[PDB]
Amino acid sequence: AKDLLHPSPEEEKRKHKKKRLVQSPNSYFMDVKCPGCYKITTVFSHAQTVVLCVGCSTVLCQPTGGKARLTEGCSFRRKQ
Amino acid sequence: QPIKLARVTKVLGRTGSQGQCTQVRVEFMDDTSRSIIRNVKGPVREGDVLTLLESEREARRL
Amino acid sequence: AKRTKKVGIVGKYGTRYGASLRKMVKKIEISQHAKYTCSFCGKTKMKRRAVGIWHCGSCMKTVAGGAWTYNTTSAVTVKSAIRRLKELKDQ
Amino acid sequence: TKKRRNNGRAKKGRGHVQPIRCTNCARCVPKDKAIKKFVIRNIVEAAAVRDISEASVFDAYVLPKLYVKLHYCVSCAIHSKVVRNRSREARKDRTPP
Amino acid sequence: VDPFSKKDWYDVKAPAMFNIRNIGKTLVTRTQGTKIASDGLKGRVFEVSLADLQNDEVAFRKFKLITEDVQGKNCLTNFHGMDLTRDKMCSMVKKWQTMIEAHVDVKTTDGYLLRLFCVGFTKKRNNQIRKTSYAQHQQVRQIRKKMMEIMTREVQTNDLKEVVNKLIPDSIGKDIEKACQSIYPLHDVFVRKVKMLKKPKFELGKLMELHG
Amino acid sequence: SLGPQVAEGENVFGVCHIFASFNDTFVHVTDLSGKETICRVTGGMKVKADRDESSPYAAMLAAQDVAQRCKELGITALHIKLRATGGNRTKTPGPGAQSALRALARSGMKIGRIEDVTPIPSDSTRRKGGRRGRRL
Amino acid sequence: PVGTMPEGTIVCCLEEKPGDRGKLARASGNYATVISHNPETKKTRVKLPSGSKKVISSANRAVVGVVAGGGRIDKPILKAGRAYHKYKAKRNCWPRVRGVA
Amino acid sequence: MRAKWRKKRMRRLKRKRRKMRQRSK
RNA sequence: CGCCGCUAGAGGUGAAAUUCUUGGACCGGCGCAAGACGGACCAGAGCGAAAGCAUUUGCCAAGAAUGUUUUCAUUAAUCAAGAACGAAAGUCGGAGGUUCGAAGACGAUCAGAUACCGUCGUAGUUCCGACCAUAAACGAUGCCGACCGGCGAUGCGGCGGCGUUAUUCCCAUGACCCGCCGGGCAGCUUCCGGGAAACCAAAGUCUUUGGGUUCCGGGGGGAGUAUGGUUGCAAAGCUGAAAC
RNA sequence: UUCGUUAAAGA
Ligand SMILES: [Mg+2]
Ligand SMILES: [Mg+2]
Ligand SMILES: [Mg+2]
Ligand SMILES: [Mg+2]
Ligand SMILES: [Mg+2]
Ligand SMILES: [Mg+2]
Ligand SMILES: [Mg+2]
Ligand SMILES: [Mg+2]
Ligand SMILES: [Mg+2]
Ligand SMILES: [Mg+2]
Ligand SMILES: [Mg+2]
Ligand SMILES: [Mg+2]
Ligand SMILES: [Mg+2]
Ligand SMILES: [Mg+2]
Ligand SMILES: [Mg+2]
Ligand SMILES: [Mg+2]
Ligand SMILES: [Mg+2]
Ligand SMILES: [Mg+2]
Ligand SMILES: [Zn+2]
Ligand SMILES: [Zn+2]
Repeated sequence: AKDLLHPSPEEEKRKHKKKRLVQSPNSYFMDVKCPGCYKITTVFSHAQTVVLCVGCSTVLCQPTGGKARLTEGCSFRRKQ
Repeated sequence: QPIKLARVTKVLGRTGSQGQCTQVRVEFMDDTSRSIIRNVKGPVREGDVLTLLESEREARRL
Repeated sequence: AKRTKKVGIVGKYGTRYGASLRKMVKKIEISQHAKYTCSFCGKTKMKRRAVGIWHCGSCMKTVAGGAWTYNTTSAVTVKSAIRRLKELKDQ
Repeated sequence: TKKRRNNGRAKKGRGHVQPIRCTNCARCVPKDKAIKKFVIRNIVEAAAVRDISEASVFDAYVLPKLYVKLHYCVSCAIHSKVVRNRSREARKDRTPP
Repeated sequence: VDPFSKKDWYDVKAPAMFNIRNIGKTLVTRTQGTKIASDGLKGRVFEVSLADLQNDEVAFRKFKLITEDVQGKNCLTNFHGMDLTRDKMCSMVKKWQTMIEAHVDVKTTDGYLLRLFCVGFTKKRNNQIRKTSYAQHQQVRQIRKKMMEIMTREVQTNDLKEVVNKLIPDSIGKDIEKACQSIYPLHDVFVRKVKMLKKPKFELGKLMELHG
Repeated sequence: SLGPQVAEGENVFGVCHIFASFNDTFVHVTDLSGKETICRVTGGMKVKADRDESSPYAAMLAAQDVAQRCKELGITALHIKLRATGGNRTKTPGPGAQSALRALARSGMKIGRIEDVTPIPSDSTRRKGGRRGRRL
Repeated sequence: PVGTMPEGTIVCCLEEKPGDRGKLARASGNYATVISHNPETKKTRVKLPSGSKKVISSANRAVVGVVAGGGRIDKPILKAGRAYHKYKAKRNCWPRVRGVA
Repeated sequence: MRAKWRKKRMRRLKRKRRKMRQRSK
């Protein structure tokens, strides 16, 4: 007799992405503050391609299976 | 071609198709305390001085 | 229409000189009567001259090829070995 | 019926195992089926160790070994006292001490 | 007949700075007729282990010698190769490890060219539960390239003196162990075999330079 | 004859190859080079019977004969190289060498280090037996 | 010349003695294998199409490659007519009558 | 008698009867 | 096979012999040529649709899985006919031939062997081209989808953990430890249930009998046989009775 | 190391 209607949020986080009820995505959108002059660039979390800044022409996110690894540790926020 | 003598220290067990020989790890009197295992048929106790015609062999146990 | 089903080009001979011999001559007759793609002009005008000699129709560049094909597999192996011994440590 | 679940060997994911020759009878058996042990023997019998140590040039500065991949088959190992028969409840066991 | 009463004895002189030069004594038939006494002695070889050349080092890592010439009842030898013993090579081959191999040809400073090998066994770490200890095989290919690359720039510009002075304390194995820990902690990397396959010239002057 | 060395105290070395097989046992004394054979006595040279030439008794008699010839020719120490029929046959040595080492260590012949230089193939070449191999 | 090429160089139309303008390995689809050079006593082994390993000089020349026209004996002559034209082209080597007959 | 060698001897008998048919069509 | 040294035996067996040997076999040291083979590392491990696949490096395309707030929008599952691969053996050409070795010739043991044992050795076993399409081709277990206990591990990704060890140093990858997720080869217990039982997390959700679909069994022999048809150079393969 | 075979029922 498990409470399937009102489960635990820790259980819903530990379950698989599509196997659970709401099928919420594990991805997010992060705001990388580029150290060039001022720019704050929105970027997808599981970035599949390179990200070039339009101001300083530097690589923001490296292409990596899983989620994109970063450069020197610029800050980012979780906006949902 | 030496012929040496040896007194029995311990008795391991009996061996043979008839169960007649006795595997005896005897000792060496004329030298230091070294170890060879000899097949002796007939009755034997601990302390029986044995006539060895060849001190080069070594019998195995099972 | 497909008029012959097994003899192919060898039907010009007929009933003579054995099924196995005709089958073994069939492949090399197709090889000597098929036009080959020229590696120089890019066309398919390799016309068969006498044995050992191949001749492309356009640009008249005569090449010394195999006896029945344009390139022998042994000849390709020899050419690969010659270029390997060429670029192997500069002689 | 099937006597075992493993069907003798350990081929479960693949479909072919290259055979390796036996030692006694020299029969090609797949290596997941043949009795493949690793014997570690001192090259000198334990009663001759003292003799070679007394008659050695060095004062106990060498101790050689002998490592042999012993490779029997199940037809000769039962005859040669390795893989003796067991019970139905005893076939679910591991390596002996 | 008694040919051993007629046979002569030449003692063997090792090349310089192992620690010593005495090796042993060999039999010579005699000098008689066409067969000179220095005929087979130019072609004789030796396969001698350690603990009598390097003053109580490890007993394995044997050495292959070849007698270059003879000089006054003293047959002088020279380096020909380096092997390891069969028991040590067959030991440290565990059923639950990975054995990474390498081999490369290289030319020395002078006209000597040699084919040198390399063996490396993977290591179980301390406080490890997983008994497998394998790799993803891309690290294995990378470390084969790495151990093929390191020996090239050691034995590129180094002749027999420096390569013997490196193969006595196993400085190549310690250098591979130092440059190895970033990829995987591999256990007891050795060279296990090296042989001479190209010899340019006799060069008794270079042999005297090898002496000192 | 005095031999190679005068005023003894330094060991004169020789390589002793022991080729142990299931049907015969070889003991062989060479110098450190590997060419000049000093002494060579097999099992059949000491035992008349063909079935008993693989015996440890045959190995001990051949070893005593070899050790006597080596004491007469004047060598002291032996580096022992043990080998067997290791090409495609059993890589383990026969029963003769286990007592032949004792017979060398008994009558002189100071033993140096012993190595198992056995001819081991790379990758298990074709075996003499066949598909189902030796039977009975 | 064979002293320039490395070992294993597949060549054809080589020379026995240096200066006879090509003698060995001249038929269609045949070659030789150059091996075993020598610094002193300038000689070179060549594997011939017959399988013989002939030691020759190191100054004689050889065209690199195989002779074109390889596989000429792959086709059966398949009738007496093509054999008649072949031997009429070559030479009168064809009164081939059985010696028992 | 094994089923293997029974099938092989019936195969040989089939070959013999086929050669009999080819001999006397 | 070429050299060097010693010497009377060296193979092979339960035992001997067939074989080689004072013309130097066997044995040890050096080198040369040939072809096959990739051990130990190699595991109830991995990949491939199966058959199968294990020395190093480079090139060529292909793919499972995973990470995918990416794209199209039912494109899907199984399959009569048909088609592509398909171990070994065998067949037809070209190259070569080290070991083993169908047949074969001998040497042995037995009443008898032409067999198991030993010596030699042909086709073959090796490579590149064509054919045959069979096996205990086995998980003796069709494919796709869903559900129904647990435990400890393993292979591959992904994620989380001021833990440890690795460069020069905060900044990224490497190796070890704990947990989760997806699909994969598996292991142990169980009264989940099945079945004649062996046993099985599938061989369960089956008289409380129905998710979709394909091929096959109707007592045992005759018999996968004859006659047909069809494919193959051939051996043979596919389909396939009846009388009794 | 060699050592083959003993009809049919009838409890
Ligand atoms: Mg049964
Ligand atoms: Mg299979
Ligand atoms: Mg004729
Ligand atoms: Mg005629
Ligand atoms: Mg007439
Ligand atoms: Mg003779
Ligand atoms: Mg030899
Ligand atoms: Mg095949
Ligand atoms: Mg022909
Ligand atoms: Mg053929
Ligand atoms: Mg036979
Ligand atoms: Mg044979
Ligand atoms: Mg035939
Ligand atoms: Mg079938
Ligand atoms: Mg199916
Ligand atoms: Mg992981
Ligand atoms: Mg990473
Ligand atoms: Mg009878
Ligand atoms: Zn053209
Ligand atoms: Zn066996």
